[PDB]
Parts: sequence; C-alpha cells; structure tokens
Amino acid sequence: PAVVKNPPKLALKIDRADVNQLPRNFRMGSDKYVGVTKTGIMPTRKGMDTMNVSASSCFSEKELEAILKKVPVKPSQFYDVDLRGESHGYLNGTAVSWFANHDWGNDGRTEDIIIPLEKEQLASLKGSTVKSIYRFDDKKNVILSPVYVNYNKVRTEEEMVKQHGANYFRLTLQDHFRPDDPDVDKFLEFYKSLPKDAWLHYHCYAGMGRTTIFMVMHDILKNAKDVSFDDIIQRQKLIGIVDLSEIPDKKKNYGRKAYIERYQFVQHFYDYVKENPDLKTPYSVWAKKNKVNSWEPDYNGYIWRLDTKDRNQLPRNFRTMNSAFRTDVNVKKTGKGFTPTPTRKGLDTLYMSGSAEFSNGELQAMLPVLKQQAKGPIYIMDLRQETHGVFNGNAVSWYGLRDWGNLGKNKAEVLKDENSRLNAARGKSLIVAELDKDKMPIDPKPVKIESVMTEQQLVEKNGLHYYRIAATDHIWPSAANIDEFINFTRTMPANAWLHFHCQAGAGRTTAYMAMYDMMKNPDVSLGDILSRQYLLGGNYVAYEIAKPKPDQWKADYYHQKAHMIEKFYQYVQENHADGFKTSWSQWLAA
Amino acid sequence: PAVVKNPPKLALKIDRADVNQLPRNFRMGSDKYVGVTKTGIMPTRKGMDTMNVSASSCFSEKELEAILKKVPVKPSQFYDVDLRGESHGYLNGTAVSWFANHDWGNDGRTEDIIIPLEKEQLASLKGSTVKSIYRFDDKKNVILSPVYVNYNKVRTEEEMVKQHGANYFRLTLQDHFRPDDPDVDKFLEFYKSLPKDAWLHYHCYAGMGRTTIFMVMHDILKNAKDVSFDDIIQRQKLIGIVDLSEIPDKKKNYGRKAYIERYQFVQHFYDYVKENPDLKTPYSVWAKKNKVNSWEPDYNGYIWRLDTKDRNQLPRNFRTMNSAFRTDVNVKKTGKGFTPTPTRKGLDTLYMSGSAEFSNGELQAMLPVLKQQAKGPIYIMDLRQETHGVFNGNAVSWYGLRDWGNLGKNKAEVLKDENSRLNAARGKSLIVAELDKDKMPIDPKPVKIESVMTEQQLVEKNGLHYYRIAATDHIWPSAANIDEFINFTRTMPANAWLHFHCQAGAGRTTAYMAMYDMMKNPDVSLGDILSRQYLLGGNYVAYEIAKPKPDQWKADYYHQKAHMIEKFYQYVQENHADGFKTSWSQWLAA
Repeated sequence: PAVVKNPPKLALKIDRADVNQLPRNFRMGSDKYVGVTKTGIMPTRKGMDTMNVSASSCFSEKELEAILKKVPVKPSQFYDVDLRGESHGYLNGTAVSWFANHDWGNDGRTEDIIIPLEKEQLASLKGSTVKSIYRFDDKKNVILSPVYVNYNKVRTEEEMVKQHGANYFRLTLQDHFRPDDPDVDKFLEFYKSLPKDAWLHYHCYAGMGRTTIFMVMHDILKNAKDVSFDDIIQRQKLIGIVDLSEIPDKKKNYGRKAYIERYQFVQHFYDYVKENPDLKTPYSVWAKKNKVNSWEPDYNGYIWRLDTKDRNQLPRNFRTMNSAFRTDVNVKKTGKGFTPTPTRKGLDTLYMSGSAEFSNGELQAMLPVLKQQAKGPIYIMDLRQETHGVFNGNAVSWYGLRDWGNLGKNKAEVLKDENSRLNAARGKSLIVAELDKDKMPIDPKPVKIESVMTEQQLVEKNGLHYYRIAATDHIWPSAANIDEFINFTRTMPANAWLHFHCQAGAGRTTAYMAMYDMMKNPDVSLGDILSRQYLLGGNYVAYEIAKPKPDQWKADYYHQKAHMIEKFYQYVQENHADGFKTSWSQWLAA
Repeated sequence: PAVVKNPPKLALKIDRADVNQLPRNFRMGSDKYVGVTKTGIMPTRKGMDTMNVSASSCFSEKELEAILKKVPVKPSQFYDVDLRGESHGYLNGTAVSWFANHDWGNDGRTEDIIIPLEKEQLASLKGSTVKSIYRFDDKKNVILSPVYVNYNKVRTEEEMVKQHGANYFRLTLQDHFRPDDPDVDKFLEFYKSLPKDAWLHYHCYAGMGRTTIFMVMHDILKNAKDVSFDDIIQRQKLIGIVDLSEIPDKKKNYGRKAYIERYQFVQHFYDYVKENPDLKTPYSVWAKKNKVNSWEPDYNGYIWRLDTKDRNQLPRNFRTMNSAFRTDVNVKKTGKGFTPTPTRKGLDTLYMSGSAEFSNGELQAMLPVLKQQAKGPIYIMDLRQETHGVFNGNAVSWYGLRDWGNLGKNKAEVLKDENSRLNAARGKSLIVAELDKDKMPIDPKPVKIESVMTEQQLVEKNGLHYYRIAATDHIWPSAANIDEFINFTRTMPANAWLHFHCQAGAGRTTAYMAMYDMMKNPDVSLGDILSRQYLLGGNYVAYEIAKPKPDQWKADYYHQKAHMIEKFYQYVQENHADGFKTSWSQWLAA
C-alpha cells in the first residue's frame, strides 16, 4: 500500500487485523529476562511471579482470545485496562481507531467528552456493512491508502471484552505523555477495589509507552517496599522493551521533555507508594503536598461579577411565545434544520417566556408583561449552577474560570455555597465588576454592599414562584438535570407559566425552552421548534462552529448540544404518548 | 515583503534593523501598571522601586544606545544579560541570527559548543562586504524574502556591547523552555558576584518568554521574603505582558507542557529563594534534595569495560613514522586538504608512533619494534582521562556514558580515582565486559581479579618511560591539555621517541600526533600533515559528518576538531620561531 499524500485531520484506520495469535509486544509479569542491563548485572526477580499481570499492544478480537487462553485465569478474573485516549472500537473483530498526527485524535479533550464522542463515531458506522478504511504503517506512523472492509458488528472495546466474560476499565490517556494526577487517582481507586485474585492486562496502541508506565506502576504497587526503584525499572525493560530511565540522543526539544517527565513521574509514584503503603491519602493530594503535582485548571470563583445593573426595563433577550420574530437574523449562527418560517403552532397554548438574568428593576418591569399574558401560576426557572444573587438590587454572581465555579457540586452543595457567600458579603466593601470580552474586570472599584438576597427571595417577595436547576454554563444540560425538569412538569399547577433564564438567556435558557416546547408539541418538527426558539430570541440549539480555531474551547460542547438536542426530540417522540413514564435517563440506556 | 516557500534548515536573517529608539517591549521594574488583574485587585508595588532592572527584545546597536542613554546609570554599571541560546551577532549596527524552525538553531547544544560555534559563524561573514540576508515576520515567526545588506564590521553581542562601555553576560537558553538547573546555578553565581549598584537588563528575542522568566526570578531574588509569589507573578504581568500563571486554551500537547513547566519552575525558584535567603546552597543541590530538580545525564562510570584482551601481537592501529601508508584508504573519511600523496619531509626523524590501548602481551610485541627504530629514550604518552588499568594482563577501563567517567576532574583527581578503583577491585570477583555497538555488555560473566596494576606500573616495569595527559574522550584536547603537552616536549631529551595512545588509537591519538608533527615541521602544510597522519594509520583530524542524523551527537565535536586543528597550525606558524614563548592558551586569548 502507498502512503496517503493528503491525509485528512482525522482518519479512520485499521489498528489490528483479526488474527489468531498473541498480540504484538505481549508479555507477562513472570516472563524471563531477555537481554542485559548496562552493568551486566541482572536485577532481582523478587515479587515478579505473583504480580498477576500481562501487557501488550492493542488487540483484535481473535488476539484477545489468545490472551484469555494463555493467561492462567478465567475471564471473570481478567481485567482489560484500556489506556488509549484516542477513539477506537471494533468492526467485527478488526480493531480500528480515528488517527490524527502523533496519535492525538482527542488532544486536550476530557474524559466526559471523549467517551461520548467515541460512542458517536462508532455509532456513525452502524447501519452499514461496508466502509472505506485507511491502512496504517507502524514504523513510520503514517496512514496508508484505504481498502473496503465488510462487517456487521460495531462494538466499543468494552462491549467486545465483556462479551468474552472478562472485565473492562478505561483511562483516556493522550499518547506520548505521563498520566495526570487525576487519572492516577482514578486508576488507584479502581485498583484498590479489585478482588485480590484479579489479573490486570495493560495495553495502549503499540504496547510500549503508556503501557510501560503502567507496568512499572503495577510493579511499584506490588513490590516497592521490597525492591528498589532502579531494579523495578530495569526488570520491566528486560521483560518488555522500554527502559524508562533512558533519554536517547534521538530525542530532542519537545519529545525529550516528555521522556524526562514520564521518567520523573514513575519516580514520584514510587516515592508515593513507599511513603503510603495503605494508599489511603490520594496520589494527587500527596503530590500536591510535596510539590510534585501535575497542573490542573482551577474553576473556583475568584470575583463577584455584575451580571446586570439595576435598571427599569425588561432584561436582555427577553421574549414570550407571543413575541414577534427577530429582525437581526443571521443564518451563520443557525444550523441543521433552520427555516426562516417555522409553523408557530401551539405557541399560544405554550405558556413560556425566557431572558437573561435580571436585577430588581428588570423584574418589576417583567411582572406587568407576564401578568397580562399568563393564565396561571407564574414560575421563574433559574437554570444557573453558578452561585448568584442580588447585591443592592443588582444581579451578581461568583465567577470562576469559564463560569464554572460550582462544577461538580450537587444541588444542595450549590445552595449551601450560594447562601454562604452571599451572606459573607453582606455589609463588606467588595469589588463587583462587569467583565469585558476577555473576562477581565472593567474599571473595578470596591463598593459597600448594603443589601443582599438570593434570587429566590427577590422572586417570592414579588409574588412569583421559583424553581432552581443547577445546570453548568456552556454545556448540554445533564441527564439528572433534564429529568429534574420533566419531573417538575408532572406536578406543576394547571396553567403554569414558565419563565426560563440563565446568565445571558442564550445557552441553557434556550435549550430548556426548546425541550419544553417539544414536550408540549410533539407534532411540530425538530427543525421548526429550534427555528422558532431562535427566531423568538434565543440562539440556535443545534449551532456548531464552522472552522474550529485553536482557542475555541466551546467547539466540542456545541457539537455535544447539536447531537443531544436531536436525541431529546426522539425521546419525546417515543415517550410523550405514555406521558413520559420512561424517564430520559432510563431511555438513554438504549 | 513575502514569505519563503522553502527556507534552508538554518537561515541567516535580520533580527533588528538599526534604528534610533528604545527596542520593543522595553520596560523597567519601576514602570507603572498597565491593565488589571483578573480579581480586579492590584498587587503591592513593594520593592519594585529599587530593583534596578530593565528588559526588552533583542536590540540593534542604536537601540542599545537609546537604552544606555535612558537608564539611570553609566555604561560601567550596566549589565546586558543575553539569554539567547540561538547564534546571533551584528553586521555593523544590525542584529542578525541564524534561525531554524521554532528558533532552535542550536537545539540541544551545550554552552561549550555554542559560544565558539557562534564565533565561527560570525567569522565566516568577515571578509565579505555584501550579504543577502532573509527578512523575518515577528508576528508569525517565518522567514521572509531576502534583502542585500552591506557592512564593514562583524561583531558578537559581547564585542558590540563592551565597545559602548557596558558589561555582558550570556546564558545560552533554548527558546520556549525554562532554564535548566545548571543554568540557574550559573546565573546565581553571576548575580552573587555583582557590585550593588549594578543595572541588569534582560533580553531574549521578543522580550517575553525567556525574558519574563528572568524578570520574575529577579523580582523573587529582591523581594521574595516581602512579596507573595502570586503578587510578583501578577505585578510582572502589569509592567510586562506575559502572565506566567496563565495556561491558554490555544496551547496544546507539547506547547502546553512547556508553559506549565516554566510556571512550576518559577514556583520552585520562589521556594528556594524563600528558604535560602543567603543563596548558600546551590539551586541544583537544593532542587535535587527536594526532588524538583531538572534532569541531567550521569556520565559516571558504572561497568569495567574490557578494552583489549591480553594477546601477543602489535596493538590495534599500531604505527610508526617509518610505516607504510594504508591500503584501505577511504576518501569519505577524509576532509579539507586530503592529498593522497603528502610529503615525507621530517618524518624519518620525528620519532613518533601511536596505537590503541594495549594489554601486557601487546606491549611486549611493541618493545622490539620500538627499541629497534628508536635513537633515544621511549615515552609512552597515555592520553586517557578515563580511569583505566590492567586486570590479569588485560587492559580495562571504568566506563561511564560516552566514556566520560572522569569528566570535569583535574589530573590529580583522575589519578586519585584511578588508584582507588583499580586497587579496590583487586582480589574481588566482578564483571569485565566487552561492549557492543550500543555500548551494552556482550555475554557479561563475573571474573576473579588476581593481578591488578596501572598502565604506569606496566610500562615502567618494562623499562619505558610514562607520561599522562587526561584528555577527555571524543573531543578536541583542552587548551590546558595541549599546553601540558608543549611543556613536556620542552623538557624532554632531544632524541626522545613518543608513543601516543588512547583507547582506540584514533581520536585523541591522531590529534596529538598531528600536533607534534606540526611543531617539529612548521614547513609542511596542514593538509600534508593531516593526510600523512591519516595514511599512516590514524584518522583524518579534520573529518566532519556529511548528513548528520539526530542520534549522532558526535557531529558537533568533529566539527570542533576540524576547526581547532587549523587554529593550532596558525599557532605553530606564528610561534615556532622563539620556541613557543607564548603558550597555546595565551595565544588562543586574542
């Protein structure tokens, strides 16, 4: 096969053809030493025979059978530890994956985006039994001219391994680098919970880098108290093929730094198991305490942001289902299915409005407009996970990088944080600033906080009702959050009017309005729903970034929304009849 | 101007046209804040007043004048701290440099190779008066279309600066990376040695990256006990541009790691200054102690290598100045001036021979041949810096990476180490192995060491005289080692026969034989001497690698030999008259 001259950014290619044999670089913790150390003295073998571990490059289905046959245990005691962060899966028994230069197909992505993206990429292959798939050169690490592959099974590595009665565990590690502290913590949690008779098999693509890191971690976990670090490093070289302490002249600049960083990492890991036999205190906490921690971003709040100043007029992006379509249309900000002329039916019976956050004056201005249109209990649906409130009549919020100050907290932890911080601000002199295009404060100056109340106190004091859903800014609403919404609609009053809002009244606000709209009008088309919600004043829920520039971190999140809003529409179609007896979370299990 | 579609690997380009003005990104530790921090809160300015520091991008000669005229001190209290590792210089008042992708013109070179390489690169321009010099786009860091530059003077940044009465200090740092621990030590030593009214000006190419790192170090050094780490990081951004704590979304994989590594480095530097206000413990020592040290190779010996087995025959590459030229001559192994038919003038009376190391048996076979051609006392000149000796009749050495086991040691320390290790091995049983092409031991098996002696004891026991020069393997002999040799020849008998040897009989051996040949025969040209010495069985001293692969670390050292051998020649021509009154070191300094 010839080398592809103009390879695409991301190309699906063959990893391993289905062959009956042990996979490349297969090896066991009890194998004999091959070759010699630089001194010519063999390192001790102490503890090697009882580690119950193997490792290899990635494997085709038939190669996995050979492994299961070969290892001295039953599939139920076998755990496949999948270390690849790049997207991969199986066409029948053939292993495949999406390749980008340096095997950085999912470069910079987090696990919560990688696992779902991969599921989708594999899903896009189902429903066909023939596909053009590039070939690959292992030594030159480049893609080669394609060949058609016939198949009738598309599986993730987990589905495939489970179907042979074995276990599975994934880590989405970028090729060429040591794992970050959070992944080490995730791995140690998995390892601490295993049955004492478990057999771990590590693999990545080639079977050397990442896999050697983990074979050394395993060895350290089993024998650090009895064997030295240098002996562990050398014996893993002798039964595998990589010596982690080796920094070759071949490696320069960037590459060289990654080799050094991975070698220092296993040294820190060694020192960790050595000073913490019980693995009680987390690796990340230990590393942090000893200043050898890896870097992670911090999303915690650091500044009171002014969301909107008290003024007497409607809030930004305000709209009702009885509002006129917009004038400032821009098709470049729309997406799949946007017609400039949606049906607009069911809208008058849809008692729903939406807007950006509101201050005290903006809320006064809304009451008359809503009272005149409403025909039942009016609810303000606050969709903000971030801590926010009211300072001297102005809407403020505790802002952290990416507005993710409460990421990871449950609803109750959010409320406790919210009540706590707002209170701690009462009466003090604090900076409350508006943020510019780059999120830096504008002409910040301290100000005395006279009054402080939650948005709920402000809403109820004005005779409206209130319901909080702590949805994270910039992302598709979580499964639990969408269900908390559907549940709420089960028991809500008769002709309840729902006014949705987040920080700007675009992202979360429009996604929920669109979903509510679909629930009440399963006769309208997904395209019409999304189009009307955008024409009214929200954004286009299915919008995607055309040409993703480097600094556009939202790209994958927009894509995730585009995909899930359509999955929601299909949930409404198959479950509204029942009255949604099947919850969205349950339905997702299909 | 326009971008070049295919620039040469290394391309000479313009850094700064000569203009009368402050250089870009010029700033002073006393400047005022511009912009805000993310919290809206400004960091204290404590100590920023008395740092006596400035920074900027690289500058043209006129821009240096603008700086000197601008700072509040006289040229004599001014220190230009040049952080550029890339080769740079001046054509008249215009700054120029040799550019390679990512500005890694000298990627992986040590300061010992760089400073002289740069001097030779700049010298290569001397003589000519016109040069087509590529232009350069700062915003995209790409080589643009060439212009014709006319100059009458070529200078190093050091020569240009001192001519303006200022002081100069260089650190050869690679762009994009934090400084390594040994470079930090070298900086701390420079720093500790300064008068207290010194003005330090830092610059790299753009005035950011490397420069920001040292602006932050400088601040830390002057105010660590009074200002927090976070404040120094923020206030340095307010007067400069770059915020070191910022890891931007646009930085991925390799790039992102570098940003992180530099930010962690200034944090460790901060802890170090905090804990060592007196800067007594070197940074590297402290870093190793705390396990936050940067990685460096270990050249220490670790295995007894079998240099040459006790056999009865002349040693490898044996040869005399009465010998017959080689039959297997290879021109790909020669170089500038290789006549395949060089003179013979002054040879029959040079009284010189050479060869690889030798064991007991090979010395024996050598005596008869020498004692027959020698018309005076025979001296064995052992040119090995590495610790070696004789085990059970076999020539062995204590081999460390690159055979640099005694790197950085003086003659006395080398002999002390040699006696210690050789004696320590007597009686014991251990590995003495021969090495393969990868320097790994071939079939390592322990052996009992019955007898042990130094090469000196072996030589003197056989009635020959012994002299030792500790020359480092693979490189051009040091100025001190060359002078130690000249001095020896001035005190030896006029009929003395010198037999040089190293471990292979090629590198060090031929360079010294060639230098001696030139000293006795100032009449014959370099080419004759070098070819003559190659034909006789040595190697070509001016040999260079044609298409050097990334794994051939020796390329730059061969280049250095080819350059210094010619310089030595010019030393003879100008000093053979008075009998070398001025030493090679003294001359070199000119």
